[PDB]
Amino acid sequence: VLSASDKTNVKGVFAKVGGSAEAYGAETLERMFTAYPQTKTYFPHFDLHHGSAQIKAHGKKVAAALVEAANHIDDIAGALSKLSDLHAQKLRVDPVNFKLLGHCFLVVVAIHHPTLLTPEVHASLDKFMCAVAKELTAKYR
Amino acid sequence: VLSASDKTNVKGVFAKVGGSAEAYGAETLERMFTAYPQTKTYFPHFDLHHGSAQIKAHGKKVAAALVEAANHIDDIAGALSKLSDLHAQKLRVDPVNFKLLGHCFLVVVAIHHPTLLTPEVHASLDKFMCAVAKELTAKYR
Amino acid sequence: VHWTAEEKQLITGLWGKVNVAECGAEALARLLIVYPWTQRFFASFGNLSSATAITGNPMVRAHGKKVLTSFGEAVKNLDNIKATFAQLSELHCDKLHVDPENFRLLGDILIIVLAAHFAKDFTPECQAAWQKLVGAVAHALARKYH
Amino acid sequence: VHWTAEEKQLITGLWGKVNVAECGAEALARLLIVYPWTQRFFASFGNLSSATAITGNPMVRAHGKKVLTSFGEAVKNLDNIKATFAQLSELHCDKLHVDPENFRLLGDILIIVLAAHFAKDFTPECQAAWQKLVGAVAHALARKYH
Ligand code: HEM
Ligand code: HEM
Ligand code: HEM
Ligand code: HEM
Repeated sequence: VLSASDKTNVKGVFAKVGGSAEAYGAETLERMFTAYPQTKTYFPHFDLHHGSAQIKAHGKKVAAALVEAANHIDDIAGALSKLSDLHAQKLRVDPVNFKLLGHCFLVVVAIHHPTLLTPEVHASLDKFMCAVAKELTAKYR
Repeated sequence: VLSASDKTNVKGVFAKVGGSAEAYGAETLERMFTAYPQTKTYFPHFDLHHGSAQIKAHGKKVAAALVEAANHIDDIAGALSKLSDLHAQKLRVDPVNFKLLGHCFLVVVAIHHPTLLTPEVHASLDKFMCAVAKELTAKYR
Repeated sequence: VHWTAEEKQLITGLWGKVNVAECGAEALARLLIVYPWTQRFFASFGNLSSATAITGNPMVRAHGKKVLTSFGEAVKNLDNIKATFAQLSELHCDKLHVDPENFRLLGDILIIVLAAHFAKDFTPECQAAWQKLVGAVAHALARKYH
Repeated sequence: VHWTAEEKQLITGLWGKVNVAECGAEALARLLIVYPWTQRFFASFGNLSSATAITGNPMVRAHGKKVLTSFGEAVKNLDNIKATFAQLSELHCDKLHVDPENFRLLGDILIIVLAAHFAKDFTPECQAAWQKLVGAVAHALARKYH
């Protein structure tokens, strides 16, 4: 789980992210649909075109959810309860797609905040997004 | 994490395992060193010969630890505290070796208790051994 | 994969007593229930709401035979697995897009059905023989990715 | 892996501004600290107790260049990666026995060092171009497993 110092880091970036998390939300999503096009399968109902307001809108929601989880960081589970079910019972997203998503967010925070993304913070934000990944898939294991 | 019904299952086998868990402990270990010989690297100090009292002794300890975790199943973390550090700080066992170990235990419980290993229990005992795996590697993430 | 003789013996001989209809169905059923995100791919099989509904579902129980039959085919041309699955590569890679991890999962599960079925006759070296086969088969599906 | 032209351009052109000494060291340093079970393999590098000790360790910082240099070599013969790493396959598979997952981890990490380094110039399609390369290189190491 999260260390007391992990959380220092996790939160820090998210503030150093701030309200910018609308654009990062999309940028990560687009990076997923480009670098990992087999992810496109899950949004057949979307216009998966660059900039498409769908991926932009969906973007905000995604970061916003992370924003919300790194605030209730002592209780990520309950902060993402409603999503855990959707992502496992309706959607059935393969566990491995979560690895990919986190990866692209780290790429996003690196590009925009490289003088913050130090190995120690690299670790923490992985460890965070691993446990964000885990609780969204609780209906598998 | 573990469901209240998961635990019904987890515990059940372990009783239906019982004191037999000395021999199962070895059988799983040997199945790891045969089916996955790249695991042998971690015990260069051992005689990794079939039946070798080393792998037999080490066997008991391993199951015994699982035995103990599925008893303190509400608090596996603290039940395996002392091992988490050893397996990450001295030993540095690759996370993927844990997948393999659990797999061979399931093979072991299947061979010996197939009319107990029903898909539902297959699930539960995976989910258990996943969270046994997780807390032993807490110093990574 | 450089095969051993005892491995071919072990694979073909344990393959002997395999009832692919059951094993195959049970193998898929276990894939469907233990890793339930796999059911996404069989939305065309209909009722998979419950463990009970999955484990007698004619399509699961029918498809299960199909997939295991296919495993058999590898057991015949062990040295030529690359091409036995070549096409079902495109099926699983270009059309269906299943993440290759699933091929091990369904292959790890297979090892358990085998184990419950043949009990002590499933020795650790047999288990290891079948471990390679399954590992070989999943590369052969995967082959058409990278 | 059927390469695209824009991909080769993207790979070779971003490879242009790469300083392998730094990137390589930083890349390994991040592998050593983020996935600390990798340090097991570099017990011969001495002091890796702390994140601080790892990120200036001459051997890490020296070895880091070595490994990235090797990445470069792929960037040259992109169509011939299978054989560029053929030998370092045996190194990593028969001698060292590193689980191939690590090759992606160290390859996933590489993508992040690249990203922090070249900022907006690291567009999602570039990221994707480099994603394949890294994915290709890890198969090429792995090739001598199954
Ligand atoms: C940390 C990881 C993730 C977070 C924080 C996240 C967040 C969200 C949120 C907040 C929603 C609700 C949007 C709505 O109300 O419609 C959602 C929906 C969704 N997510 Fe994710 N998600 C994550 C991972 C994934 C991954 C890996 C996939 C892979 C395909 C995925 C696919 C979807 C889909 C398909 C929807 C439904 C949207 C629709 O069809 O309208 N998510 N996600
Ligand atoms: C559920 C998984 C596991 C359990 C319950 C478990 C249990 C144990 C226990 C109880 C010990 C202490 C024995 C002692 O006091 O010396 C131990 C030690 C050890 N375990 Fe594990 N273990 C697990 C997974 C692994 C894996 C995957 C490896 C892979 C190589 C591993 C390698 C070792 C080693 C090398 C030792 C030290 C023994 C020695 O050198 O004397 N363990 N394990
Ligand atoms: C690991 C070994 C596997 C083998 C040997 C295998 C083999 C096959 C075979 C022989 C077919 C039938 C093709 C036909 O009837 O023309 C098939 C269909 C299919 N397989 Fe697989 N498969 C494997 C793993 C997987 C996995 C892991 C998934 C998904 C998670 C998957 C999804 C499918 C789907 C969706 C179909 C089509 C179902 C249908 O016809 O309605 N397979 N597979
Ligand atoms: C993914 C791409 C990787 C590449 C391209 C790569 C490449 C190389 C190269 C070029 C060498 C130097 C051989 C020599 O100097 O003669 C080397 C050495 C080594 N690599 Fe890797 N490597 C990779 C991943 C890994 C990973 C993931 C691990 C361990 C987790 C690993 C462990 C080692 C070790 C232990 C050595 C020997 C260190 C020494 O010389 O003291 N490598 N690698």
